[PDB]
Amino acid sequence: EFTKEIKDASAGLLAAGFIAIVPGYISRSVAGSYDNEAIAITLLMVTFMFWIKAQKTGSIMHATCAALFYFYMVSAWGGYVFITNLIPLHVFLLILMGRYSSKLYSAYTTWYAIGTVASMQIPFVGFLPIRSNDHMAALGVFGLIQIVAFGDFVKGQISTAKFKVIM
Amino acid sequence: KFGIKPEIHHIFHAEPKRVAKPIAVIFVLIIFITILSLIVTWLNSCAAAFNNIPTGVTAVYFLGFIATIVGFEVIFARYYLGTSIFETLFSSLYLGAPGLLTSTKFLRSFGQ
Amino acid sequence: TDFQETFKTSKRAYFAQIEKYPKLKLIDTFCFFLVLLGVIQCTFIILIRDNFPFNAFLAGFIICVGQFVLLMSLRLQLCNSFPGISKNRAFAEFIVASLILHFVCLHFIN
Amino acid sequence: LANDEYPRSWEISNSWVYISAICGVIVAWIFFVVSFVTTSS
Amino acid sequence: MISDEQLNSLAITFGIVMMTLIVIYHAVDSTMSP
Ligand SMILES: *[C@@H]1O[C@H](CO)[C@@H](O[C@@H]2O[C@H](CO)[C@@H](O[C@@H]3O[C@H](CO[C@H]4O[C@H](CO)[C@@H](O)[C@H](O[C@H]5O[C@H](CO)[C@@H](O)[C@H](O)[C@@H]5O)[C@@H]4O)[C@@H](O)[C@H](O[C@H]4O[C@H](CO)[C@@H](O)[C@H](O)[C@@H]4O[C@H]4O[C@H](CO)[C@@H](O)[C@H](O)[C@@H]4O[C@H]4O[C@H](CO)[C@@H](O)[C@H](O)[C@@H]4O)[C@@H]3O)[C@H](O)[C@H]2NC(C)=O)[C@H](O)[C@H]1NC(C)=O
Ligand SMILES: CCCCC/C=C\C/C=C\CCCCCCCC(=O)O[C@H](COC(=O)CCCCCCCCCCCCCCC)COP(=O)([O-])OCC[N+](C)(C)C
Ligand SMILES: CCCCC/C=C\C/C=C\CCCCCCCC(=O)O[C@H](COC(=O)CCCCCCCCCCCCCCC)COP(=O)([O-])OCC[N+](C)(C)C
Repeated sequence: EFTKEIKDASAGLLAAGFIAIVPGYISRSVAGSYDNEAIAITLLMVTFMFWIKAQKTGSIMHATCAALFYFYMVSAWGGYVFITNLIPLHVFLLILMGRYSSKLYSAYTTWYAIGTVASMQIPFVGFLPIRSNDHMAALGVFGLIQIVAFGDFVKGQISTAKFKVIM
Repeated sequence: KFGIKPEIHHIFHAEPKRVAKPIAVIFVLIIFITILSLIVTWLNSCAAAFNNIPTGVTAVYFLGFIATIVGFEVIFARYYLGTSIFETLFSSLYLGAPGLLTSTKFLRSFGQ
Repeated sequence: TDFQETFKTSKRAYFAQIEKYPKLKLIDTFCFFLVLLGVIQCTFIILIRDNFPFNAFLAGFIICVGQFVLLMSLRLQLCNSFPGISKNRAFAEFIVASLILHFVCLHFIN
Repeated sequence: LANDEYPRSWEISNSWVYISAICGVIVAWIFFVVSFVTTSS
Repeated sequence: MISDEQLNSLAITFGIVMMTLIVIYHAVDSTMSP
């Protein structure tokens, strides 16, 4: 489904056929292996699939069920931190390139809202996403996405010669 | 060696103080005055009032819609006081299955 | 370069944009009083010196920040609609997102 | 202590502000959805 | 129960049937799509 969101589905079946039997994932996915990365990658790919599917169309629902599988990815594995430094790294690279839209706001800001009020309920991860140095990229991009939203309101309303002296 | 030994009583940790209570009462009715300011701003004063009410045969899907929206907050409000996660989960299942059909025929009935 | 044209001009565009569409009035005044509840809780944490539960503060605070977030994410879909998403599908997703945020914030208040 | 066997949020004198504000956002949300549906744009 | 060489033949024949019908799907898709 992820590669179906990147290209046509005929590349999705190649990616599924690759990751079904690849030796890099079958190492940590052997038959007797209850070692907590058996459930991690099957939530990394559902998380990323609903994130890309939420950022294409700008839907609120796909970015809330991206955050439910983000929460259920936090409940499982301790390398959830990767996601909360990759989805903000994606959105931020969407800001520097000038590819901001209302879809990118309307996806990211509800991903951060639901996914950060929800991942705080696991007792191993307490108020750490408020005061850890690795969850600050998400609160930083959640910070400046407001400024790009309001600035994006004033750029499309005042003329270009006064708009060039703003950014 | 043998003989009597001095006692030990395990001096406990101190708990941080809670709050002065009428300060908390003051902020409770400040938030009450703010929410009542919101409702009194909505209903008549800013004229964002009830322009249309579907009094036809699609009124029952509107009352079903209010039954779902108020119903999930009744379920969550019961979950706030006791009421373990499984009985809440079957409660919102038994509301969410008939309730999603009568909250979608309504939004099919209104194209705005 | 005093930016006197900015606040007056955007004041005319926004302040003209409010009463032409009756639903954006609901959205932005409800956003404004959400900002007032965030300010009231923040000055409660300033007025006394402790944040003693600290899950109650982030419960009552992240419900207001998150609800403001979902309201802006609906106003952006009513002002200029997204391609694959209708205006009625713009609203049910707000309802589902708001009910999920209300559940997690009533779980996090304990 | 279990997660249930804690001092409750309505019991504690400090958390009345946040219960009142969460209840305010919820009731104002219910009048927001009923007022939003029943208005005409 | 199945042996280990017979499981090796089963795993390899699922891999070969898998990649074969993937290539057939990609050929039929790439030829007959606008
Ligand atoms: C990871 O695992 C680790 C290993 O399993 C674990 O580490 C261990 O943790 C425990 C728990 O804290 C440690 O026990 C404490 O150790 C203290 C160290 O004191 C040193 O220095 C003192 C002089 O400054 C020495 O007296 C002391 O003991 C020596 O003498 C003993 C008798 O002669 C002898 O057996 C020893 O081998 C050693 O030679 C040591 O060298 C120690 O001070 C402390 O004792 C107090 O607490 C005990 C109960 O916890 C009481 O039984 C004891 O009598 C002392 O009580 C005082 O404190 C209580 C409250 O804490 C009060 O209720 C008492 O009334 C009393 O209070 C008096 O003193 C207070 C000042 O301290 C004062 O405020 C009061 O008013 C009153 O005057 C205890 O034994 C242990 O040492 C650690 N071991 C190692 C190897 O590190 C670690 O905890 C684990 N990690 C986690 C996260 O759990
Ligand atoms: C529009 C529809 C909206 C419906 C909303 C429904 C869900 C919202 C989505 C996400 C919410 C996230 C918050 C988690 C709440 C549950 C915690 C709980 O249940 O444990 C709580 C205790 O907490 C905890 O220790 C933390 C436990 C963390 C749970 C870890 C499991 C996650 C993985 C589950 C997936 C399993 C496979 C399923 C595959 C799909 C028990 O509570 P209790 O039984 O004591 O109840 C009494 C309620 N007092 C106490 C408030 C009165
Ligand atoms: C999502 C699709 C899933 C795709 C495949 C998934 C997993 C396959 C991977 C590994 C499988 C290897 C098997 C290891 C165990 C060895 C046992 C063995 O080999 O049995 C062999 C024989 O078997 C067979 O003739 C197989 C028979 C036909 C198989 C039919 C497929 C089952 C599906 C039916 C479901 C229909 C319902 C439809 C619902 C919609 C004998 O063994 P025995 O001597 O121990 O019997 C004990 C000795 N008696 C004989 C005396 C009892």
